[PDB]
Amino acid sequence: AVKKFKPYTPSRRFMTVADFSEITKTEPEKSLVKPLKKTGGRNNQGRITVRFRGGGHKRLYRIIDFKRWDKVGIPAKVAAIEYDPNRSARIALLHYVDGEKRYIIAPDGLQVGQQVVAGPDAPIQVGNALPLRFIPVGTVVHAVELEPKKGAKLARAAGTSAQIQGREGDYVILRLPSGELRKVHGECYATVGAVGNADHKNIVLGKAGRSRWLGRRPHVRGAAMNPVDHPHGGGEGRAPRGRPPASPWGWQTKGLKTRKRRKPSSRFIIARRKK
Amino acid sequence: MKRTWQPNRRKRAKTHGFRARMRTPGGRKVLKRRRQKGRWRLTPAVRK
RNA sequence: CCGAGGGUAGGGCCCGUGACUGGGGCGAAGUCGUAACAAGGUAGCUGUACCGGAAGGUGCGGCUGGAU
RNA sequence: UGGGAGAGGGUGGUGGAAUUCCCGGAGUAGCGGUGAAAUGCGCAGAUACCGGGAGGAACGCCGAUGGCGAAGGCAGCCACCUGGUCCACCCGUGACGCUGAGGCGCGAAAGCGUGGGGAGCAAACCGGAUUAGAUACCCGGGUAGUCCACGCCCUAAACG
RNA sequence: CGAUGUCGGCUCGUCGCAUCCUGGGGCUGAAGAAGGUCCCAAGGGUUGGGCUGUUCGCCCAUUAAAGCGGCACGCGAGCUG
RNA sequence: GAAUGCCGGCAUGAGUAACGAUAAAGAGGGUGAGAAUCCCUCUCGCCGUAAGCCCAAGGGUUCCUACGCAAUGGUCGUCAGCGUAGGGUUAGGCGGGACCUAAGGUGAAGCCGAAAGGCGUAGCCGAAGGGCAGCCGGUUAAUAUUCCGGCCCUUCCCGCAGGUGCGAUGGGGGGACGCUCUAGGCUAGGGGGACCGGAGCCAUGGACGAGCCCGGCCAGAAGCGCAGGGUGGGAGGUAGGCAAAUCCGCCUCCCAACAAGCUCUGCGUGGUGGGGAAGCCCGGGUGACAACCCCCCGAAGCCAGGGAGCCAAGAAAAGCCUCUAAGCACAACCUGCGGGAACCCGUACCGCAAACCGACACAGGUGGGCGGGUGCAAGAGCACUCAGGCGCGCGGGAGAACCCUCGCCAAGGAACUCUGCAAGUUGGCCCCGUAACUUCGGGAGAAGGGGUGCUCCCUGGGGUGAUGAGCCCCGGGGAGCCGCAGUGAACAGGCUCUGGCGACUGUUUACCAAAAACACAGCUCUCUGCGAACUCGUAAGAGGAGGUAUAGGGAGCGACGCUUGCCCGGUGCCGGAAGGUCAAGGGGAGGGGUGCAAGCCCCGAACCGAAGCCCCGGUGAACGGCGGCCGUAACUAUAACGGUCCUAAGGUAGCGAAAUUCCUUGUCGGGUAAGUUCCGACCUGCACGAAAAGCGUAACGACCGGAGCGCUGUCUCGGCGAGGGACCCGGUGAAAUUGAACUGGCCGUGAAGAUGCGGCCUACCCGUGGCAGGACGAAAAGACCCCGUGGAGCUUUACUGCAGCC
RNA sequence: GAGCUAGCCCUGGCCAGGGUGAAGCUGGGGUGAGACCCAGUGGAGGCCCGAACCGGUGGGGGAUGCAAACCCCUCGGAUGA
Ligand SMILES: CS[C@H]1O[C@H]([C@H](NC(=O)[C@H]2NC[C@@H]3C[C@H](CC(C)C)CCO[C@H]32)[C@H](C)Cl)[C@H](O)[C@H](O)[C@H]1O
Ligand SMILES: [Mg+2]
Ligand SMILES: [Mg+2]
Ligand SMILES: [Mg+2]
Ligand SMILES: [Mg+2]
Ligand SMILES: [Mg+2]
Ligand SMILES: [Mg+2]
Ligand SMILES: [Mg+2]
Ligand SMILES: [Mg+2]
Ligand SMILES: [Mg+2]
Ligand SMILES: [Mg+2]
Ligand SMILES: [Mg+2]
Ligand SMILES: [Mg+2]
Ligand SMILES: [Mg+2]
Ligand SMILES: [Mg+2]
Ligand SMILES: [Mg+2]
Ligand SMILES: [Mg+2]
Ligand SMILES: [Mg+2]
Ligand SMILES: [Mg+2]
Ligand SMILES: [Mg+2]
Ligand SMILES: [Mg+2]
Ligand SMILES: [Mg+2]
Ligand SMILES: [Mg+2]
Ligand SMILES: [Mg+2]
Ligand SMILES: [Mg+2]
Ligand SMILES: [Mg+2]
Ligand SMILES: [Mg+2]
Ligand SMILES: [Mg+2]
Ligand SMILES: [Mg+2]
Ligand SMILES: [Mg+2]
Ligand SMILES: [Mg+2]
Ligand SMILES: [Mg+2]
Ligand SMILES: [Mg+2]
Ligand SMILES: [Mg+2]
Ligand SMILES: [Mg+2]
Ligand SMILES: [Mg+2]
Ligand SMILES: [Mg+2]
Ligand SMILES: [Mg+2]
Ligand SMILES: [Mg+2]
Ligand SMILES: [Mg+2]
Ligand SMILES: [Mg+2]
Ligand SMILES: [Mg+2]
Ligand SMILES: [Mg+2]
Ligand SMILES: [Mg+2]
Ligand SMILES: [Mg+2]
Ligand SMILES: [Mg+2]
Ligand SMILES: [Mg+2]
Ligand SMILES: [Mg+2]
Ligand SMILES: [Mg+2]
Ligand SMILES: [Mg+2]
Ligand SMILES: [Mg+2]
Ligand SMILES: [Mg+2]
Ligand SMILES: [Mg+2]
Ligand SMILES: [Mg+2]
Ligand SMILES: [Mg+2]
Ligand SMILES: [Mg+2]
Ligand SMILES: [Mg+2]
Ligand SMILES: [Mg+2]
Ligand SMILES: [Mg+2]
Ligand SMILES: [Mg+2]
Ligand SMILES: [Mg+2]
Ligand SMILES: [Mg+2]
Ligand SMILES: [Mg+2]
Ligand SMILES: [Mg+2]
Ligand SMILES: [Mg+2]
Ligand SMILES: [Mg+2]
Ligand SMILES: [Mg+2]
Ligand SMILES: [Mg+2]
Ligand SMILES: [Mg+2]
Ligand SMILES: [Mg+2]
Ligand SMILES: [Mg+2]
Ligand SMILES: [Mg+2]
Ligand SMILES: [Mg+2]
Ligand SMILES: [Mg+2]
Ligand SMILES: [Mg+2]
Ligand SMILES: [Mg+2]
Ligand SMILES: [Mg+2]
Ligand SMILES: [Mg+2]
Ligand SMILES: [Mg+2]
Ligand SMILES: [Mg+2]
Ligand SMILES: [Mg+2]
Ligand SMILES: [Mg+2]
Ligand SMILES: [Mg+2]
Ligand SMILES: [Mg+2]
Ligand SMILES: [Mg+2]
Ligand SMILES: [Mg+2]
Ligand SMILES: [Mg+2]
Ligand SMILES: [Mg+2]
Ligand SMILES: [Mg+2]
Ligand SMILES: [Mg+2]
Ligand SMILES: [Mg+2]
Ligand SMILES: [Mg+2]
Ligand SMILES: [Mg+2]
Ligand SMILES: [Mg+2]
Ligand SMILES: [Mg+2]
Ligand SMILES: [Mg+2]
Ligand SMILES: [Mg+2]
Ligand SMILES: [Mg+2]
Ligand SMILES: [Mg+2]
Ligand SMILES: [Mg+2]
Ligand SMILES: [Mg+2]
Ligand SMILES: [Mg+2]
Ligand SMILES: [Mg+2]
Ligand SMILES: [Mg+2]
Ligand SMILES: [Mg+2]
Ligand SMILES: [Mg+2]
Ligand SMILES: [Mg+2]
Ligand SMILES: [Mg+2]
Ligand SMILES: [Mg+2]
Ligand SMILES: [Mg+2]
Ligand SMILES: [Mg+2]
Ligand SMILES: [Mg+2]
Ligand SMILES: [Mg+2]
Ligand SMILES: [Mg+2]
Ligand SMILES: [Mg+2]
Ligand SMILES: [Mg+2]
Ligand SMILES: [Mg+2]
Ligand SMILES: [Mg+2]
Ligand SMILES: [Mg+2]
Ligand SMILES: [Mg+2]
Ligand SMILES: [Mg+2]
Ligand SMILES: [Mg+2]
Ligand SMILES: [Mg+2]
Ligand SMILES: [Mg+2]
Ligand SMILES: [Mg+2]
Ligand SMILES: [Mg+2]
Ligand SMILES: [Mg+2]
Ligand SMILES: [Mg+2]
Ligand SMILES: [Mg+2]
Ligand SMILES: [Mg+2]
Ligand SMILES: [Mg+2]
Ligand SMILES: [Mg+2]
Ligand SMILES: [Mg+2]
Ligand SMILES: [Mg+2]
Ligand SMILES: [Mg+2]
Ligand SMILES: [Mg+2]
Ligand SMILES: [Mg+2]
Ligand SMILES: [Mg+2]
Ligand SMILES: [Mg+2]
Ligand SMILES: [Mg+2]
Ligand SMILES: [Mg+2]
Ligand SMILES: [Mg+2]
Ligand SMILES: [Mg+2]
Ligand SMILES: [Mg+2]
Ligand SMILES: [Mg+2]
Ligand SMILES: [Mg+2]
Ligand SMILES: [Mg+2]
Ligand SMILES: [Mg+2]
Ligand SMILES: [Mg+2]
Ligand SMILES: [Mg+2]
Ligand SMILES: [Mg+2]
Ligand SMILES: [Mg+2]
Ligand SMILES: [Mg+2]
Ligand SMILES: [Mg+2]
Ligand SMILES: [Mg+2]
Ligand SMILES: [Mg+2]
Ligand SMILES: [Mg+2]
Ligand SMILES: [Mg+2]
Ligand SMILES: [Mg+2]
Ligand SMILES: [Mg+2]
Ligand SMILES: [Mg+2]
Ligand SMILES: [Mg+2]
Ligand SMILES: [Mg+2]
Ligand SMILES: [Mg+2]
Ligand SMILES: [Mg+2]
Ligand SMILES: [Mg+2]
Ligand SMILES: [Mg+2]
Ligand SMILES: [Mg+2]
Ligand SMILES: [Mg+2]
Ligand SMILES: [Mg+2]
Ligand SMILES: [Mg+2]
Ligand SMILES: [Mg+2]
Ligand SMILES: [Mg+2]
Ligand SMILES: [Mg+2]
Ligand SMILES: [Mg+2]
Ligand SMILES: [Mg+2]
Ligand SMILES: [Mg+2]
Ligand SMILES: [Mg+2]
Ligand SMILES: [Mg+2]
Ligand SMILES: [Mg+2]
Ligand SMILES: [Mg+2]
Ligand SMILES: [Mg+2]
Ligand SMILES: [Mg+2]
Ligand SMILES: [Mg+2]
Ligand SMILES: [Mg+2]
Ligand SMILES: [Mg+2]
Ligand SMILES: [Mg+2]
Ligand SMILES: [Mg+2]
Ligand SMILES: [Mg+2]
Ligand SMILES: [Mg+2]
Ligand SMILES: [Mg+2]
Ligand SMILES: [Mg+2]
Ligand SMILES: [Mg+2]
Ligand SMILES: [Mg+2]
Ligand SMILES: [Mg+2]
Ligand SMILES: [Mg+2]
Ligand SMILES: [Mg+2]
Ligand SMILES: [Mg+2]
Ligand SMILES: [Mg+2]
Ligand SMILES: [Mg+2]
Ligand SMILES: [Mg+2]
Ligand SMILES: [Mg+2]
Ligand SMILES: [Mg+2]
Ligand SMILES: [Mg+2]
Ligand SMILES: [Mg+2]
Ligand SMILES: [Mg+2]
Ligand SMILES: [Mg+2]
Ligand SMILES: [Mg+2]
Ligand SMILES: [Mg+2]
Ligand SMILES: [Mg+2]
Ligand SMILES: [Mg+2]
Ligand SMILES: [Mg+2]
Ligand SMILES: [Mg+2]
Ligand SMILES: [Mg+2]
Ligand SMILES: [Mg+2]
Ligand SMILES: [Mg+2]
Ligand SMILES: [Mg+2]
Ligand SMILES: [Mg+2]
Ligand SMILES: [Mg+2]
Ligand SMILES: [Mg+2]
Ligand SMILES: [Mg+2]
Ligand SMILES: [Mg+2]
Ligand SMILES: [Mg+2]
Ligand SMILES: [Mg+2]
Ligand SMILES: [Mg+2]
Ligand SMILES: [Mg+2]
Ligand SMILES: [Mg+2]
Ligand SMILES: [Mg+2]
Ligand SMILES: [Mg+2]
Ligand SMILES: [Mg+2]
Ligand SMILES: [Mg+2]
Ligand SMILES: [Mg+2]
Ligand SMILES: [Mg+2]
Ligand SMILES: [Mg+2]
Ligand SMILES: [Mg+2]
Ligand SMILES: [Mg+2]
Ligand SMILES: [Mg+2]
Ligand SMILES: [Mg+2]
Ligand SMILES: [Mg+2]
Ligand SMILES: [Mg+2]
Ligand SMILES: [Mg+2]
Ligand SMILES: [Mg+2]
Ligand SMILES: [Mg+2]
Ligand SMILES: [Mg+2]
Ligand SMILES: [Mg+2]
Ligand SMILES: [Mg+2]
Ligand SMILES: [Mg+2]
Ligand SMILES: [Mg+2]
Ligand SMILES: [Mg+2]
Ligand SMILES: [Mg+2]
Ligand SMILES: [Mg+2]
Ligand SMILES: [Mg+2]
Ligand SMILES: [Mg+2]
Ligand SMILES: [Mg+2]
Ligand SMILES: [Mg+2]
Ligand SMILES: [Mg+2]
């Protein structure tokens, strides 16, 4: 439940911060971090290839277990729930009875001291990981592989979930967080439950400095630039677009579809996204 | 006010130095040119 | 020392007045439509919401103080 | 103490009918709608029919002139949690009562905020008719909203 | 056009006279006082302020009067800007 | 002889400007051919969170000493960062390397690219980060944590002893981490002493004093004391840590728990080794057997990997410890002692500057540490001062205009002016008190006022210590004294009312614009199912992201409040297995050339044939657009109402002479004696209007308007005074400019504005201080304007290509 | 050519002093239980004043400059984008 501040500065008036209620442990597992190499948005040529990036807080990467079929049948206790600056979800620490320790992303409802397990035999219970074909239809799942053994690709951001709708041969029908209906191979893994920290969408950054902390440098409007710079650049005074609204590189940016035509995964999308 | 020449012995040697010139086609042409002209110094002096 | 009161500053209440503006009351024979009283020709009334020259209309819910 | 009836309330779950949509099959020259029509839809294969899928909302018969609640109001079925109430016995306390300015809480619909949801319905709105006009009544569309959670609003022909 | 800096102000003047005032006159529909109109006259004088960048103009309070023009629409190797 | 020609030489301006911070000088004595300028002394002034000291970078002998003065030095020069010569930089412990990794760079494997080359895992390189053993004093003209003295320490090799399953590039532990706030105890540093040591001093009216002045330490091994940091012990199981593992991880049992034990660090003490003032006497010597103690204040430094809170969630690797594998257990490693061994580079000097960056000995620029004392509430602020360092490398006079910087001003008080521009005013702290409005924070230092020094007396609490004295820190009550005046000097808000714009703190045109511009939280549309979209790249490969629709790209709008209407005919985008059109290809009715012929060769209709476009729909917080004429009410005027033409549809709410209104200073009201501006209204809005958002909005603003109070040299209207210049004398000595000049006024004339022509007038020859009317004065081959079939940026439904995509 | 300047990456460092006084916590009141109220504690913030530091608002000087952007007065930020 997001926390408000009293308006004792102009920015505190609107700032909201996460309650951090579910966090039980406040420093990371030293065996499961590595340095996160900040890019600033620059590629191996040194060129900015994603604008308006840099200057955010320092972070360590928490190694996340996106397979779990690594360790079928080996149960695990929920040691803690920790903060991860690298994603929107929270992460949960697992002390396997194996003695091995791993992080997974924390679904909604998971409690410290509960057990989790992964496998075709697993109980349909929040925190468990099964191949899609064994989860009952109608179940809300997250951290879904897209192809067998390639790692959880879908429904990982805070609050998201995919819902199983039906089965067709070797394939199950998922409704993704976007609302698209897709066929995912029944051997792909998924974790029962939805991702936690749903209140994440209700955070009000509150002032410009907050975006800077996150690595988000100021975004400048095409309309504000010059014709050398952008289709919307120039004009005496302010100016409407005066042409179909366009990106810095000239392509149209209000409706123009961009998914590749003959993409082979088209055979497996059933219905494009909603709303 | 701050002017444009802010000497830096490491900066000088790593940018204009003999080994930088040799690692690159443009750099070796530089050395070949200054040799052909008979320059006493093929590369800027930096005390290191 | 206190002290009528005089002065500087700042508030509170009341009265009168003000370009213009808001509706209200009233005024023998103005203009527009016809909402209500008969099932008043779409039963009416109603809180609310939205809309419309105007009465009003419509939605949601409610009342019978509704007719057959 | 022992009993009873009930859509009293809150939470979670879940069942079938129907409408809309989508996919398949079968099929053809209209369907729809009205006072009569037109807009609309349909040979780019609609309507009517059969199988499949998704989703929302509301609960047919029972049902009553019935039941419950202080009022607003409450209706598929299941479980849990909880209120009020009636009766029998005549067992306990011994007038401990009535009302109640202020206060506090509840309070149909509409409306408002933040998320979600959205089948049907439908203010506004658009179109077709009607008409002198028709910012209406009738028709084809249609956005809020109607639904859920939390928080506001506190009104009524809140009536017996 | 191998540059003759451009509006207004300020400062500093100087000149013209088709004279705003002061001096001298004729005519009057000049009783007096006060005016009108024309003639002579450039010696001197010709205020302070509100508004606007303003020049100009309008206004306030006065005044004998609150003149109008030229000097590269006088004057930026004098200032302002 | 001309090219604003080119190279050089030399003139003019001119003995002119200037001689580089207004911190400041004077005298005596030396030296020398020569002295304001060098050396010495006395006096004066200037810096002192520096203008003092210590590192780093950069510079590269500039350091020290002798001998010099042609040039360099803005004058002088005997001097010097200058010329000549000699001398000077000493390390196992300080810095870097023989150690480690970070970004990045490089790169066996591998990938890609016409060539050149581009990528790339490991690995390697890469430091001001991690890691690692030296402190104090003495010495030289010049180096010192380096030499020397004292006391400590590290690593390598070999040996002796005791101990142990020894053994690694492998496993594991550790290293290892943010921001704000902060405890305890110390140390650095500082203040005081009636106590301790000291050469002396008694002045000019007083003082021989519990008098003045000066000083009262630094380093130190083991132990020990104080304060801290780090750390559970044992057993059983074990499938995880890419082999193994007694280690680590996970599970269970027992015992210990704010402790203790063990270990590590700081501080104190500590054998011992050092230092040691003023003053006086020529850096030295004495003082001196110097003394070296007590109390107080006290860090931001130390104990440290301490504690708490918070969200934006805070390097790696080695050293180190532990575990084992090959191995080897005559070894090997561990602990203690002993001897031996211990390389390369830097080290001078400048270092907020005359030695570095600015062409200069250039008022500019340059990162880290130390930065004393007193008073002012604090402080690194301010004034004065210590240590230390300077008086800024031209001076001497004069006492004009004028200029700069500064002080004061009768009466008035914004009348100045585009504008209160500028300058006054106000000014710290304590107390009393404080409005509309508001998002309840604020607005607020609102406004406005009172207090402020010194002396005596009484007294409350706190720290240290002991509970007391002393010292030190916050206060309270009473009585008095002096002055024009008590934050007595210096540092230190003028205030209010009311509009426009932008919510806000931020950002910007380096060097004419700081704003209303950009950004900004927030809102909406749209793309993207992950080998994502998108971006860079020929590609490989990267970014996106080790992210996954509560996410990421693109666009506009821009806190918040109340809202955001109507038009899909045109352009865009989205949907549409029909129809039309449509390229290469298929197909081959049917012609043609040639050959004696089989054949060879050429053209070719119908028909099939993608995307695109046509066509059918949807779509506005997509590009965009949102009417005209005529008539009508019982006074008039005006039209709720009607007629008709047109459109895709005719502008809704809200707002309006506006950052928009032409006519315009519209009209009316307010404010003023007077108001083209301002504020409030009206609405015939030339030419507002709803995310190029509409209307508001508390708070905010070096933004732009209007008014008032305060107070002023802004002004009426100017006066006087100060210093730095201007002026004069001695020294040094530029510049742009320049056809040559023996270079006057008027009225004319002239290519139309004449020193230079005509006529006339005026005028002895040459300077110096001043002023700017002319020389169409200087500067810059007009930047406005045109011209050139000149150029370049930018745009699009101009033309034609190309990338990219289909 | 990024030793100037712009952005980002890695690793270090710096920000005197004073003021305001959020959440939370404690206690007290309150209630059926709550909300909530008071006091204390606490020490938040693109909070306030002001040096270092970073700037460059207005004016004046300078204009063959001390300087090819400087000097004086004044003024903005100063725990943060
Ligand atoms: C800045 S002064 C600087 O430039 C000056 C130059 N003037 C001129 O060129 C004038 N020529 C006529 C033109 C007319 C216009 C008429 C107007 C209506 C446009 C006015 C402008 O100029 C004048 C700039 C353009 Cl004023 C002089 O060269 C001066 O010698 C030098 O010092
Ligand atoms: Mg808040
Ligand atoms: Mg609040
Ligand atoms: Mg949480
Ligand atoms: Mg690690
Ligand atoms: Mg990366
Ligand atoms: Mg790279
Ligand atoms: Mg490269
Ligand atoms: Mg991008
Ligand atoms: Mg970027
Ligand atoms: Mg994320
Ligand atoms: Mg997280
Ligand atoms: Mg699949
Ligand atoms: Mg969000
Ligand atoms: Mg971040
Ligand atoms: Mg953003
Ligand atoms: Mg922007
Ligand atoms: Mg622009
Ligand atoms: Mg622009
Ligand atoms: Mg460009
Ligand atoms: Mg272009
Ligand atoms: Mg363009
Ligand atoms: Mg444009
Ligand atoms: Mg523009
Ligand atoms: Mg523009
Ligand atoms: Mg425009
Ligand atoms: Mg627009
Ligand atoms: Mg346009
Ligand atoms: Mg475009
Ligand atoms: Mg594209
Ligand atoms: Mg989709
Ligand atoms: Mg600079
Ligand atoms: Mg530099
Ligand atoms: Mg260097
Ligand atoms: Mg270096
Ligand atoms: Mg370098
Ligand atoms: Mg290089
Ligand atoms: Mg090199
Ligand atoms: Mg080559
Ligand atoms: Mg050379
Ligand atoms: Mg040679
Ligand atoms: Mg070279
Ligand atoms: Mg009196
Ligand atoms: Mg009539
Ligand atoms: Mg009716
Ligand atoms: Mg009727
Ligand atoms: Mg009726
Ligand atoms: Mg009717
Ligand atoms: Mg209607
Ligand atoms: Mg048809
Ligand atoms: Mg057909
Ligand atoms: Mg649905
Ligand atoms: Mg009884
Ligand atoms: Mg209600
Ligand atoms: Mg119609
Ligand atoms: Mg009709
Ligand atoms: Mg009733
Ligand atoms: Mg010209
Ligand atoms: Mg010329
Ligand atoms: Mg004047
Ligand atoms: Mg007369
Ligand atoms: Mg008369
Ligand atoms: Mg008379
Ligand atoms: Mg005269
Ligand atoms: Mg005027
Ligand atoms: Mg004029
Ligand atoms: Mg005028
Ligand atoms: Mg008169
Ligand atoms: Mg004139
Ligand atoms: Mg003339
Ligand atoms: Mg003229
Ligand atoms: Mg004219
Ligand atoms: Mg002029
Ligand atoms: Mg000028
Ligand atoms: Mg002028
Ligand atoms: Mg001139
Ligand atoms: Mg002149
Ligand atoms: Mg010739
Ligand atoms: Mg020349
Ligand atoms: Mg030439
Ligand atoms: Mg020549
Ligand atoms: Mg030449
Ligand atoms: Mg020459
Ligand atoms: Mg020669
Ligand atoms: Mg010469
Ligand atoms: Mg000469
Ligand atoms: Mg001269
Ligand atoms: Mg000069
Ligand atoms: Mg000079
Ligand atoms: Mg100075
Ligand atoms: Mg001074
Ligand atoms: Mg003297
Ligand atoms: Mg002297
Ligand atoms: Mg001398
Ligand atoms: Mg001499
Ligand atoms: Mg001197
Ligand atoms: Mg001397
Ligand atoms: Mg000091
Ligand atoms: Mg040099
Ligand atoms: Mg010499
Ligand atoms: Mg000489
Ligand atoms: Mg000589
Ligand atoms: Mg010289
Ligand atoms: Mg010089
Ligand atoms: Mg001599
Ligand atoms: Mg030396
Ligand atoms: Mg040594
Ligand atoms: Mg070696
Ligand atoms: Mg190569
Ligand atoms: Mg390297
Ligand atoms: Mg290092
Ligand atoms: Mg070392
Ligand atoms: Mg030591
Ligand atoms: Mg010697
Ligand atoms: Mg051992
Ligand atoms: Mg071992
Ligand atoms: Mg750690
Ligand atoms: Mg870490
Ligand atoms: Mg580190
Ligand atoms: Mg933080
Ligand atoms: Mg010490
Ligand atoms: Mg002290
Ligand atoms: Mg094992
Ligand atoms: Mg340490
Ligand atoms: Mg002795
Ligand atoms: Mg510090
Ligand atoms: Mg520490
Ligand atoms: Mg690494
Ligand atoms: Mg073996
Ligand atoms: Mg053996
Ligand atoms: Mg060697
Ligand atoms: Mg040395
Ligand atoms: Mg400096
Ligand atoms: Mg320094
Ligand atoms: Mg020096
Ligand atoms: Mg240069
Ligand atoms: Mg000098
Ligand atoms: Mg200098
Ligand atoms: Mg001291
Ligand atoms: Mg103070
Ligand atoms: Mg001096
Ligand atoms: Mg100085
Ligand atoms: Mg003189
Ligand atoms: Mg001065
Ligand atoms: Mg004074
Ligand atoms: Mg005066
Ligand atoms: Mg006044
Ligand atoms: Mg006054
Ligand atoms: Mg004024
Ligand atoms: Mg003003
Ligand atoms: Mg102005
Ligand atoms: Mg003052
Ligand atoms: Mg003051
Ligand atoms: Mg004061
Ligand atoms: Mg008020
Ligand atoms: Mg108030
Ligand atoms: Mg006010
Ligand atoms: Mg207000
Ligand atoms: Mg308030
Ligand atoms: Mg005050
Ligand atoms: Mg106050
Ligand atoms: Mg007092
Ligand atoms: Mg006194
Ligand atoms: Mg007195
Ligand atoms: Mg102040
Ligand atoms: Mg702003
Ligand atoms: Mg702005
Ligand atoms: Mg605005
Ligand atoms: Mg706003
Ligand atoms: Mg904003
Ligand atoms: Mg700020
Ligand atoms: Mg510029
Ligand atoms: Mg600029
Ligand atoms: Mg520039
Ligand atoms: Mg500004
Ligand atoms: Mg900007
Ligand atoms: Mg903003
Ligand atoms: Mg918004
Ligand atoms: Mg949205
Ligand atoms: Mg590209
Ligand atoms: Mg990555
Ligand atoms: Mg913006
Ligand atoms: Mg409001
Ligand atoms: Mg349209
Ligand atoms: Mg359309
Ligand atoms: Mg369209
Ligand atoms: Mg082809
Ligand atoms: Mg086609
Ligand atoms: Mg348009
Ligand atoms: Mg159009
Ligand atoms: Mg509306
Ligand atoms: Mg108007
Ligand atoms: Mg307006
Ligand atoms: Mg307009
Ligand atoms: Mg106007
Ligand atoms: Mg006008
Ligand atoms: Mg007017
Ligand atoms: Mg008036
Ligand atoms: Mg009008
Ligand atoms: Mg606009
Ligand atoms: Mg406002
Ligand atoms: Mg406001
Ligand atoms: Mg501002
Ligand atoms: Mg501003
Ligand atoms: Mg005023
Ligand atoms: Mg004056
Ligand atoms: Mg003077
Ligand atoms: Mg003389
Ligand atoms: Mg001379
Ligand atoms: Mg000379
Ligand atoms: Mg001649
Ligand atoms: Mg001559
Ligand atoms: Mg002459
Ligand atoms: Mg003459
Ligand atoms: Mg002429
Ligand atoms: Mg002439
Ligand atoms: Mg002449
Ligand atoms: Mg002649
Ligand atoms: Mg002649
Ligand atoms: Mg002549
Ligand atoms: Mg003549
Ligand atoms: Mg004459
Ligand atoms: Mg002279
Ligand atoms: Mg002169
Ligand atoms: Mg002149
Ligand atoms: Mg002059
Ligand atoms: Mg002239
Ligand atoms: Mg000329
Ligand atoms: Mg001239
Ligand atoms: Mg001239
Ligand atoms: Mg020039
Ligand atoms: Mg030329
Ligand atoms: Mg030209
Ligand atoms: Mg030119
Ligand atoms: Mg131009
Ligand atoms: Mg022209
Ligand atoms: Mg042409
Ligand atoms: Mg031509
Ligand atoms: Mg051309
Ligand atoms: Mg071109
Ligand atoms: Mg290069
Ligand atoms: Mg650099
Ligand atoms: Mg600071
Ligand atoms: Mg600090
Ligand atoms: Mg407090
Ligand atoms: Mg707390
Ligand atoms: Mg601040
Ligand atoms: Mg303050
Ligand atoms: Mg600056
Ligand atoms: Mg300035
Ligand atoms: Mg000023
Ligand atoms: Mg300049
Ligand atoms: Mg300056
Ligand atoms: Mg200043
Ligand atoms: Mg400040
Ligand atoms: Mg500060």
